[PDB]
Amino acid sequence: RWYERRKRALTLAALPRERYRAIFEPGCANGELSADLAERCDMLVCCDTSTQAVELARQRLADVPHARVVQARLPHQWPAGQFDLIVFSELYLDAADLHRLIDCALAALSPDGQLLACHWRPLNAQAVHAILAERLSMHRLFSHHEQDFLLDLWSR
Repeated sequence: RWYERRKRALTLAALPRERYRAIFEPGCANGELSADLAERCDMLVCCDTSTQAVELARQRLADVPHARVVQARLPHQWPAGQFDLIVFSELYLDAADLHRLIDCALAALSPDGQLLACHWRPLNAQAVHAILAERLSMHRLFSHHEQDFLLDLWSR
């Protein structure tokens, strides 16, 4: 598990700011990252379609009273809120779907919001990050692309 452990150590260290008001992830499946983000913000929220991931996140995130877990039928159906950090980690299914997430991301970002993107690579992870690069029109502050995974931070 060394590799997975390093990808997380690297992900959390990639963040410029020590703490964040509101963090949000369009996914609850990445359970240990969520744990670790929790200790870096005043408010964590994760939203997922799958009811299994939601139920799990609900447990993993019990002794963490400032986290909140939401379920939605559609991936472009986000909760209310304005977030200064949005995190993208689980490879959706083609360019249009991804554009819609970025759209929701753009609406919800605080005037100084950052966006963190991190994917293993088995549309692939390389196109995911290229599409991000091209659509967000934000400064790329951090960037590490290796054979196993890609990692990027955008800011304003």
